[PDB]
Amino acid sequence: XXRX
Amino acid sequence: VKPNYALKFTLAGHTKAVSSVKFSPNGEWLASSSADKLIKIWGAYDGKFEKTISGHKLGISDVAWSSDSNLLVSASDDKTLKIWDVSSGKCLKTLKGHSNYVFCCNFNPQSNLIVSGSFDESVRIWDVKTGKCLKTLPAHSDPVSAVHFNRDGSLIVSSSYDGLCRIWDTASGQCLKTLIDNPPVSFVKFSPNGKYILAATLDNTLKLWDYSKGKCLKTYTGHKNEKYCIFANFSVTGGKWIVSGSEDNLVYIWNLQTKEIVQKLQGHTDVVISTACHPTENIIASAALENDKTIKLWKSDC
Repeated sequence: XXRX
Repeated sequence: VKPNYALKFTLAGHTKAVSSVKFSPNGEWLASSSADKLIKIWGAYDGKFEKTISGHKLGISDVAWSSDSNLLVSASDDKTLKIWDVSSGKCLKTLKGHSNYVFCCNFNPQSNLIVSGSFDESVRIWDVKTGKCLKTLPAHSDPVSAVHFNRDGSLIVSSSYDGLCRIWDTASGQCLKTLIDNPPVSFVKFSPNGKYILAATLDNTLKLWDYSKGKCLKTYTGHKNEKYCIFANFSVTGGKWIVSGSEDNLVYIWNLQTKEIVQKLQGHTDVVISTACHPTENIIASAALENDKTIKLWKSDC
């Protein structure tokens, strides 16, 4: 991954 | 006056972008999570790969240590969190309840509760020993980008793309305060004394908030941050700094009091998504994205  | 961080180790091993770095409280290791579905443990002092922790079915956006450094928790797109035994490497519990990507996570200082934040916009509070969801908070009207407990575990701060930070009562679930312009908040955490909260927004700005007086005391700028939920840090071991990743590939260090940039760490070849400060030594670990895929360890005299 989300954050990526 | 100014720190002098210098490159010591580049740690390689993750095959996709690194999502977050966290030094264990006992100062010995560093844990990293990554889009490659893996948690990796490294030596804090030597930069040596210790082990890989796997089991998640999709990527991992966050990882956090328990207070005695015995446990990890990880937040995955597979809609779950996992509690890991750091020594055995094995998955102790799987926390199921979220209805979408799990994005952020943390233990309370006591480390018998876990807080999580999700793209289903809830903040959940889990019992570490049984694995049950004790509370679900409909916390935001946008995905939750950070959760954090305070020095005594009584408070939880959370932030969101909706532009608000919200402080919660761990025990009741009640919302205690809300900080408000209002650009997306990509990260928040309490200061170590728990009196202020540090908030990152997607308008290239870190703000330091007096939590109780609900007002903004200091703002730090100069870095690039418009897309990613980048981790920010209080550095307390030497000089008192604000530390943070940046979308121009640098690590930024600010003087907490004067708001001036005191150092920029060059070396990464992609967005620095995550930085972390060592418990006792003047050491910063930084991690970068798909074009880099490495964690770097830097050390300073102050």
